[PDB]
Amino acid sequence: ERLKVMTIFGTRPEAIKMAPLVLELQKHPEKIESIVTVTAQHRQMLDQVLSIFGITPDFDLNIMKDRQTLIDITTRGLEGLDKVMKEAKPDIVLVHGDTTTTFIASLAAFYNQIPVGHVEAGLRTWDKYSPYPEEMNRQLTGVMADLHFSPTAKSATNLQKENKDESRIFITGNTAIDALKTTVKETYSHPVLEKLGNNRLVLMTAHRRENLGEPMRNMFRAIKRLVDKHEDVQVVYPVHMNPVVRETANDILGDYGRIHLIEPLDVIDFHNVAARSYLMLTDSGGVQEEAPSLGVPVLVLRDTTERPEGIEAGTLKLAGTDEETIFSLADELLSDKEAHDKMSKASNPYGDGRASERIVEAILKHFNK
Amino acid sequence: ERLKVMTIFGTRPEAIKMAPLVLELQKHPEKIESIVTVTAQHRQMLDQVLSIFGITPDFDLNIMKDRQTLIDITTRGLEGLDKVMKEAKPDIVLVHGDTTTTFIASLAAFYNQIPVGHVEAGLRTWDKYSPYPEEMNRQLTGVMADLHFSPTAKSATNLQKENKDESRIFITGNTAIDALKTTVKETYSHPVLEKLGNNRLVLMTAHRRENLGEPMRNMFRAIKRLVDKHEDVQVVYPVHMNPVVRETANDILGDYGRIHLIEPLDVIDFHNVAARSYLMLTDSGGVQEEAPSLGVPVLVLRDTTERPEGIEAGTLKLAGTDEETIFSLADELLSDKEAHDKMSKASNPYGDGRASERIVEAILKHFNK
Ligand SMILES: CNS(=O)(=O)c1cnn(-c2ccccc2)c1C
Ligand SMILES: CNS(=O)(=O)c1cnn(-c2ccccc2)c1C
Repeated sequence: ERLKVMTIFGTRPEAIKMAPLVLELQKHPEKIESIVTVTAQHRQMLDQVLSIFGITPDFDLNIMKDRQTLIDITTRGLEGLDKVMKEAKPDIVLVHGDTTTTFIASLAAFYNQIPVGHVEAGLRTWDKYSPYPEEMNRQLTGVMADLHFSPTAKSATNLQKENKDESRIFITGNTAIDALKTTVKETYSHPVLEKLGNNRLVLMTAHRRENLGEPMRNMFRAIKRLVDKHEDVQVVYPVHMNPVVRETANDILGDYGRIHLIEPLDVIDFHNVAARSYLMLTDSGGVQEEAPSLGVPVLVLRDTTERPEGIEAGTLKLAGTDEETIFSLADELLSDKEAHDKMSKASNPYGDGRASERIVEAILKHFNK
Repeated sequence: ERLKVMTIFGTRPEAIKMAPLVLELQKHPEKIESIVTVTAQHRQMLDQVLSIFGITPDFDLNIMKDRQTLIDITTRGLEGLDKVMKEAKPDIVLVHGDTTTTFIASLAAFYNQIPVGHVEAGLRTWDKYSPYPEEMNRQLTGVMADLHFSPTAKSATNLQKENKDESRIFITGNTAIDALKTTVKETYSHPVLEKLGNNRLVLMTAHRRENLGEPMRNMFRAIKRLVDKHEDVQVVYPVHMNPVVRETANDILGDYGRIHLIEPLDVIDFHNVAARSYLMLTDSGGVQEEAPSLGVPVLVLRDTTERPEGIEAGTLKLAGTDEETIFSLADELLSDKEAHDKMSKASNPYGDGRASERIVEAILKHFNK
């Protein structure tokens, strides 16, 4: 008699994070009945991802979060998920991250005396109101969880500090990394990629509120100096621009066709483009965790990092927001094939692409299957 | 402009445990606006206890429990508690113990950024299905609470180990002890006491489910021998009759006129009868923590205890479930005034009647009032 594992997809960014885990569950059809519940409001991108991974949802709930109060989401989500669990009778419910839906998915499981496995567990701020409600959500979910799937030792330590049972805490790595063997296809085309030759690609992303104004100008001025010094380098900046910010770009960069400002990429095209990049400049937390597993050095357009383990492993370097520092560090890595290759080969500490395997193994052990 | 302090009374037993806190809040009318919110379905006795304490609720919600599901109580409760907290806008909400109402009151407060003071905090079995849902409710309430008022070091230590802010963890004692200053009258009449006259009362309490079978039969054989060896003793067992008991009773206890099986007592009657008791035989945690403040030696009808502090202080002794140890220990206390008086004058480690004082002092300091 098969172990019934229900996986919740509660938000769009969970598609990439939970689809690899479902794919791994679907590799044990003899021991495991994989049941997929989607509750996310926005479906186009998620549905795109589930299809790439050959996943068909067993339950679709519409839980609205457009101008909706926590109270309404909490009560209507609790009802909705409780019904799904009374019907499908899972042996375990797997929930991701710090969302209100993960909290109520766990509470509904508890209210049916069904075990919960918490994917991406142990992130702590220790500030109940920052973020709000996310910190409290991950604590609430933490007390209800039977199994904790921590992406890093620090997250596992946080959970140990709360006197959680060590035998129920697993350092798995980050499941998003696991997606890459599915999403990244050797036979992949993009306009931006055609324009690039055997030319070295610098992929740059900045979307942080704090990088508006001078920091963007410093970035653009640094990029100008880089493409002038390195003639075999093209730069890709997928962002959407205000006209006046466009004029600023054009004024600094000119129109010499080796810097491509393009519209923001979907996750799939991003993965595939990042995978063919020589260097990355980012202010994104997630790129810091993911892009190194593609063998891409990551320079972080910030003064401080919330990813200390990437720094330590040498997968990441801080570039700050000063023109000089951004130019200095990018130039080092584009000049010295040795120092690029080094960061390119450093092991990603946020995982090795087997987080889903470790989660499934931990579940089978726990249930004596 | 006064600190607005909302105390929640979600159930009839909480009445006794929270009324003294309210009395204490009402002694600071310059600094504190005491708001009392009652959410229980059954109010008769709650109102009785409220009346004795001189407390008038400000808010009355009817959260129906009888034949209601966890989900229904959870959604309706959360809606009604949110509404009342937007209506009153208190600076802090006080909640007791491990009820579902405490949990949802804490969530409603969190969803309005209102601080939670958790009365009777830190009790742990670490088994999420025993008791269900009480263990998880107090764990859930615990992550959401700003101030924790633990009856004992043991419960305070459980919170410390969960990495709670030591500055928010207070060992206050048990507020139920506080209640006795008010509920126990110098003079009191009740059938039990009329029929007692100048006889020594042994007062027995036993849950019927956990003492079902050989235990109760053993307690019956033992109390029978007690009255056989002591002509001046009456045994009173408040129990909800069922021809099971009747047959068990009449079979062992007989009709010699000094063992009375009576209908369960309301808390005020109980306190006032226990306050006139020579000895208590009990399996009640509350009786273990409260009765000793009345100077009553307490024998615990259990082979195992989760209240070791009372054992060590000398206010409690483990009597077991077997006839011979129950008899032997009660017989002793009835046959040796010294042994009785020793247990009777032993200091109650669960509190000194000033728990409410300590709770209010903590609130005031926390708000720098
Ligand atoms: C939406 N703009 S974009 O084209 O720069 C893009 C697409 N996916 N990502 C991304 C990939 C992994 C982790 C976090 C984020 C970015 C930064
Ligand atoms: C319901 N049966 S009864 O009459 O023996 C009774 C009344 N109040 N109590 C009681 C008193 C304090 C703490 C806990 C429980 C009992 C055990």
